[PDB]
Amino acid sequence: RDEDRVAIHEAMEQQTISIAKAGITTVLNSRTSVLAAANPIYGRYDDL
Amino acid sequence: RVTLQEAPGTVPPGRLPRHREVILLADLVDVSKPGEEVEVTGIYKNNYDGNLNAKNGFPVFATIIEANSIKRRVFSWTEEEERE
Amino acid sequence: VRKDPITKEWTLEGGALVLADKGVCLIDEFDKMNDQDRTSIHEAMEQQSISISKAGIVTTLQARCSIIAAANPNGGRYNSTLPLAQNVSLTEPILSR
Amino acid sequence: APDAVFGDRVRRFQEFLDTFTSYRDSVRSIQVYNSNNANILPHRIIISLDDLREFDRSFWSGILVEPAYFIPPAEKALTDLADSMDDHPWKLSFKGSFGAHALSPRTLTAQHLNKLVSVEGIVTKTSLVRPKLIRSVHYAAKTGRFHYRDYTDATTTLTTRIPTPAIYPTEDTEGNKLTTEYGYSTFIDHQRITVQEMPEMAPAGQLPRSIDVILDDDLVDKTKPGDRVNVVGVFKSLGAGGMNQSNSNTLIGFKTLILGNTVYPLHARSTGVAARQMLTDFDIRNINKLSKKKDIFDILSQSLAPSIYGHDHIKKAILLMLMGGVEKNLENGSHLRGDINILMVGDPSTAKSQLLRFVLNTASLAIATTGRGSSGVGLTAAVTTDRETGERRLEAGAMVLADRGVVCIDEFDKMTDVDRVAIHEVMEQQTVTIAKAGIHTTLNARCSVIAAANPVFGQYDVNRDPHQNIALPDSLLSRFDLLFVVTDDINEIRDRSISEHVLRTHRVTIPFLRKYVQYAKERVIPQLTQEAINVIVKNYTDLRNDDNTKKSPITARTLETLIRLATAHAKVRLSKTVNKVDAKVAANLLRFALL
Amino acid sequence: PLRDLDSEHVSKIVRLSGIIISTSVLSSRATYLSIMCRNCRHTTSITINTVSLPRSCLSTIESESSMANESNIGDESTKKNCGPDPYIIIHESSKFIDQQFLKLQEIPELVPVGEMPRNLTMTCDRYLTNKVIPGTR
Amino acid sequence: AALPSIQLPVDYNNLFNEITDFLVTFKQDKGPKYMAMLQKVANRELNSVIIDLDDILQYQNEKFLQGTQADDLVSAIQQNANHFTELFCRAIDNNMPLPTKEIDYKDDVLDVILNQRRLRNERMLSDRTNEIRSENLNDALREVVEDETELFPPNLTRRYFLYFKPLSQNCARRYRKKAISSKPLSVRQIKGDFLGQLITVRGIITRVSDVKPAVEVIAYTCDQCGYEVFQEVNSRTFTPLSECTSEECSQNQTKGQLFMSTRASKFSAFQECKIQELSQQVPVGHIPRSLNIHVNGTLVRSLSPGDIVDVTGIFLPAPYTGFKALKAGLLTETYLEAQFVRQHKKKFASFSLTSDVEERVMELITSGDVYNRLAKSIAPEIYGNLDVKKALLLLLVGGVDKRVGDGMKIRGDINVCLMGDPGVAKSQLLKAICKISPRGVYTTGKGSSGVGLTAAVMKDPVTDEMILEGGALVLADNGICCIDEFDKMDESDRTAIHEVMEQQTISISKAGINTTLNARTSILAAANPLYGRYNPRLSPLDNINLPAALLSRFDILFLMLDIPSRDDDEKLAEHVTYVHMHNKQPDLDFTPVEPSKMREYIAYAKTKRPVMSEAVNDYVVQAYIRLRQDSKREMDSKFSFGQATPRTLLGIIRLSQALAKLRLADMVDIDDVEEALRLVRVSKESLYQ
Ligand SMILES: Nc1ncnc2c1ncn2[C@@H]1O[C@H](COP(=O)(O)OP(=O)(O)O)[C@@H](O)[C@H]1O
Ligand SMILES: Nc1ncnc2c1ncn2[C@@H]1O[C@H](COP(=O)(O)OP(=O)(O)O)[C@@H](O)[C@H]1O
Ligand SMILES: [Mg+2]
Ligand SMILES: [Mg+2]
Ligand SMILES: [Zn+2]
Ligand SMILES: [Zn+2]
Repeated sequence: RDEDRVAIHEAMEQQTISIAKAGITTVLNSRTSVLAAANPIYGRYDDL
Repeated sequence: RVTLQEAPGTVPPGRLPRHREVILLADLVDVSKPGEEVEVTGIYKNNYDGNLNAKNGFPVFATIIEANSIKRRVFSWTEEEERE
Repeated sequence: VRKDPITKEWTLEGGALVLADKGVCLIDEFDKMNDQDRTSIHEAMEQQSISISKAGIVTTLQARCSIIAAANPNGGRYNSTLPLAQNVSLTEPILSR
Repeated sequence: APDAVFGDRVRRFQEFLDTFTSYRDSVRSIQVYNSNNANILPHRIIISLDDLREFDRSFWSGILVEPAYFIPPAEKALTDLADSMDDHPWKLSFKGSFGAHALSPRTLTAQHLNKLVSVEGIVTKTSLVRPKLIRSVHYAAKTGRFHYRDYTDATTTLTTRIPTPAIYPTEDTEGNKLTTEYGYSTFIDHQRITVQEMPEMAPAGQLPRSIDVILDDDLVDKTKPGDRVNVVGVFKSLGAGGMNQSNSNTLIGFKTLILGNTVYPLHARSTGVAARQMLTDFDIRNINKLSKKKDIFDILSQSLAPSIYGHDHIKKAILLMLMGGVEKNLENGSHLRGDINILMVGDPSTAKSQLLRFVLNTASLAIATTGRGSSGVGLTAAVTTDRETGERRLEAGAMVLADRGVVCIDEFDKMTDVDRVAIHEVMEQQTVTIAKAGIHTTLNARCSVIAAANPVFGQYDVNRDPHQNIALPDSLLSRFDLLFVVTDDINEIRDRSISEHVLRTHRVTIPFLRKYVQYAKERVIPQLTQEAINVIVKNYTDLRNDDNTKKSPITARTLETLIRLATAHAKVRLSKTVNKVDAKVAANLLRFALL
Repeated sequence: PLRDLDSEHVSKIVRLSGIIISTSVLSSRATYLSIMCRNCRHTTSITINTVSLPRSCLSTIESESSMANESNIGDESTKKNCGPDPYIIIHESSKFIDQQFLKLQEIPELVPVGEMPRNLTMTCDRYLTNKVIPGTR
Repeated sequence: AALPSIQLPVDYNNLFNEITDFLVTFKQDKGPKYMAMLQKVANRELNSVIIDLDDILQYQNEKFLQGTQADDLVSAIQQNANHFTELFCRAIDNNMPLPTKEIDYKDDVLDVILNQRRLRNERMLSDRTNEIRSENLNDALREVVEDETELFPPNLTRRYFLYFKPLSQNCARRYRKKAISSKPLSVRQIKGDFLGQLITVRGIITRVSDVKPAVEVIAYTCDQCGYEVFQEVNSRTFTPLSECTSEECSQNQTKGQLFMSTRASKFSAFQECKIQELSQQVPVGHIPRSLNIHVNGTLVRSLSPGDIVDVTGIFLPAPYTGFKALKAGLLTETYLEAQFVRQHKKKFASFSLTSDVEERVMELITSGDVYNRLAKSIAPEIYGNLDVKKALLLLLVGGVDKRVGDGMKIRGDINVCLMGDPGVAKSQLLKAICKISPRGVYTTGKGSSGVGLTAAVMKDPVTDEMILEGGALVLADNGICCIDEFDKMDESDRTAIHEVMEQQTISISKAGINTTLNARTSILAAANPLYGRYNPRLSPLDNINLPAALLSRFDILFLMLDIPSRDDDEKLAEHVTYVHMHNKQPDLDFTPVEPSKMREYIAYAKTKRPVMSEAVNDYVVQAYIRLRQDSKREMDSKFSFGQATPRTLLGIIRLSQALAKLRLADMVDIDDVEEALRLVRVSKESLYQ
């Protein structure tokens, strides 16, 4: 999802997650390393 | 304590199934799991204790069944089966 | 995590995948699952274990089970002129397991 | 009857007060102020546990471990000094190092009962401030005399006492009727609060722990829900844990709580408590000296985020936003804005988030938000709750909390229309209006905004007009005072230089900047001068009647922006009026941002 | 198994396995109490290691002294009666311990189909408090 | 000893004597003021007594300046206000003149019962004295008679209510005093040190409860003895009596059963209202708090939701009502008992001509140029925008409502819509108009939606009955409803506004509600073009998001575009920058009129109802025919927001009526229709440049 994309984009560089709701606001610590694996569209990589 | 409900097949058309409460004592516990039809032999008695009769309204009583015997209306094997 | 209507106590229940550990899980109408069901199925098939973080409980449960599923093609009829990947609404990560 | 140990302890604490002379003059100063200015100050002072430690270790350990036996003597000694020195009883507060007695709600156990503790956490829910009846006064019509009675309960004293449950008198000792004199009776304020473990310290995935704190009289409304707080008090038990009478039930235990005596609000990032520092004469001298140099703006600008390469104009803009302008209130009832807003559209490795986080870390009051992170009621405080008394209430949101502060938004372009319409009113009218079932109010939201955005095609394109590259409503852009565009073009010398800079890092300080900003914002309020009037008029006319293609439109908002920037620069200058140089600087910055 | 506990095991020692699903907040219980009588100020103590405070003052049955017999009567004919539940607890001179509750249920894998899992209530004190968190086996 | 005694510097007999002297002696700068008031009370033409503390202070200063001694009655009343009510009541009951008008069949029932009770009292006294005299066993005779006889106490024979009003700042400032009772405070500042005092609060009313009877003294009757028994009640609940307690039944062995009699009982009219803080009083980063006000007697129905007022009352405690487990000692709840109300903006309905208002009004007309002078005073900090201001003033004044018969109805309220480019100060004008109006409300887009408009179902805490709480459209009834961001709303809100402009009502048919609301309100909307700035390359109906019919449903629809021009920009910049340098507008040959005088003049004008003559009707029909013929050709070229329709004629008539009303005339003239057409033409120059 897009909200998850934004959250992890924040996390991967500043290593924190900012929370803002109607009764709670804080910045969390998320020191972590990301190892991702993706599969290309059309079911196989195309060199063209 | 176990609740028994009539089998839907036996209910004549147009009516709804009834039910009761059953009491199982000693080694009659954890013998009939939910979802199986059974035959229960017991003593039909009122809830004579009730709560009290100062309650307003008609003086009506609830009833239970105290079970004496229960029976059901496998993957194990043995040497006899192992040889086969 | 859900209430027990008679004992009035919170309980932790797994799905059919956790419940059938060392067994077989049968799923009917496999083409009509929603997002949550798809995610659960994918995790169970890929890791053979199900996670949870709810109501103060963090744990993992074993999901080592066999899956037999039935589905239907798009439109209700099979188009033999196209590859199977284009006949169902499922995706490659799930279909390749 | 009198006790010898009590008197010996009173004498020892009087000796302690004699050896140290700061608290003595503090009491004298409070009394002098209350006499001269009659507002009335409360009768209380603060003691340092460290000094007590150097003085008398036994008395120190007694207060730490047996407050119920050592503190009332100290309060009596302080009251005796106060009564002897002048031409209500006094109370005490504790600071310093509590050692092993500094805990949190999770690590507060039954082995700390009856001892003085200091807890940290987050305020979750307060209570309604109620009066408590202490002394009643009456009148007999048949006789013409006045009577009274006193009342007490278990929480007004540290040591256990035998109850004396007096009744409310309606008759006289002779049978005559009585009349209540509400104006001559006495009432004291009372509140109860709850403290939880901090969200940034509690373990993840685990339900939290909390403790109740009781406050009385002059510490009754010193915090609001959501604050980070430090409370020092006595962890105490009350009643009988089902021991009296049969009370077959065994599940419940002894009621416990904290009889607080000190409450300290703490500042954190992304919270509603603002940071303030105490300004000493050395600091004031140094600030007023640096005010007289001609490159002061340049130094203060280059001080910001020195780890980033370049972006000098954005640093200047951030400083201007930190300082700010002046808002105007006409007798008619109109309001004219005084805040400054900034927007940044740039390439995906231009250090936008680094500057944003710097602003979050440096501003005295700032809240951090992201595009899709907060939406709906989470921004305007549009959520409604209710008390257990029945009434429905509101609770503040991101921009409601950040009133008189700044708000940082990352991934600005990822928002929607529903919240952009909401933020229009915040950015122009600086108010929030709510109309729900059973609520009709208007909340103040005077805050500034700084945001960062992405281009539509991933990277900024020079072959297309700005409209195809920004893709944001014109009415929204009009509300941003400054818009900056940053691009990274490969260049051998620039790449080399930034390389050596990034390698240097990997192998004026901020506190003075904060002091400077606080003093400048609090003390200086300049006025408009005719010279700047003419300069700004000429610049606005020229900009409005030029053929150049701009990055943003031109309206009266641009003229007001010119005035605001000039006033903020003058505020930086510590001058009480705006000169021609400030107007020229504002015009130059606006032209650079536009062109 | 949790499903095999029954009457024969009451008051014996058992060994059980399962998963923790809930821990409560810490309670307070007394281990040593100092009490006083609100009428005649007679003091005593209690040690715990369902105890209840005495229903009557203990200064009569306890013939402390010969003058204590004199002190238990005064002002003509009226008898001395302290009343029901005359004692109060002096908290600043007492001692307390920690207590907690836990919930244990059967592992969700082996539960029978069509029925919800069974669970049980557990109590621990002192050095066995704050030892596990929900989700642990 | 238990219940010791204390000494205070308060003597009540001295204060009673001072009260009597003031009540019999004061002179207003004709006999005594309060004696005349009491005579009017006795003749049954008055129900309430107002005691002004300025009179007391003037009396005290008059006594002082000539040498003699006097006590400080003002401060005693201020610090202990709740005790002096009965002192004043007792003093007044000792001086009331006899009624000079006989009681007839056209008096209230309460008066009849009171008179019967007084006659019965006199008859019992005479019977007792005659019986004692006949025994043969005169101050002593009357004393013994008074000792042995019952009567009806004074509280059961009173017919009036008594209230206090505070010390005004002017009197204290002139007499060198500090009027505590009239220093406004927010709910935040009112702490427990103020209990038992007479204080003033400034706030905005949010909720009001329906009037109901609160029982003060219950009455019973005994068929056995014929006595009447009275039971005082001062609690939220009470226990009815069962058996008689009179002397005769008490001394006997067989007692009678009491029966309750509503007509003899003592009742009070009760209301409870909530008051909330103003925005300017709330601290930084906090939420406003509330407070409770009690209203009794003839002061009920004087507060309606949405009013910014200054309430006066005595601050008193009440029993605790929270959770039992959180009770630490003798905690209490607070409430205010109302004694006087003042409004920050006077309603038009309560208008009345008088010398003071008449002099100001006559001055205004004498100064001449009423139309433009009023028009230019609306938001004088905004440069230009004169015709929009004239239209806004006419919306403030309104037209004439006509009852045609057979139940048919035609509105007289004028709706105006502004729509233009960004940064043209529409919101400032919206807010200024909302602030000028006495019943104005301000809304902006999605912040108010659903039941925020219209009304919702809720339960009253005070009473045990269901009610409807009005939204934005019901709170501004007989006022102006300002709507910002008109184009960004949801369909349901648009439909509700449509119906409200149509027929001044809102119909709701949903679960648990089937009713029709009253919406006698005017609409002032603001909107933006669909693509930000206006695009002169597109049809007018393609630049806006609203349906064409909805736009046609406005009497005046203004277009405000921003075409750069090096000349007018100079004037606008000069005006704005001057306004920022000082706090005032720059013109010196013109003086703006403050909002109170504008409100007074509009209230006076609203009482007129001019009428149509024949020549004006001929002119109107000719103009309508010409305009209707012209508009069709324009609309065929796809260059018209909307073709002229009968609603245009009705709007012209309404505007002419409004101008006639503003001129303070009983008839319409041609010049009014000239100006109406002039404005309706001006509405659209932006589309022809
Ligand atoms: N001008 C610069 N000076 C120093 N470091 C930079 C600069 N631009 C980018 N960086 C580095 O590159 C990274 C960019 O991260 P981020 O702030 O998320 O950029 P963006 O938000 O533009 O993607 C940072 O960690 C920073 O150290
Ligand atoms: N004609 C004008 N005279 C004075 N100030 C103006 C004028 N037009 C615009 N402004 C200023 O520009 C701002 C416009 O914002 P706003 O009041 O929301 O109007 P809009 O919603 O049309 O942009 C206001 O703060 C106002 O002070
Ligand atoms: Mg970034
Ligand atoms: Mg606007
Ligand atoms: Zn005793
Ligand atoms: Zn009777």
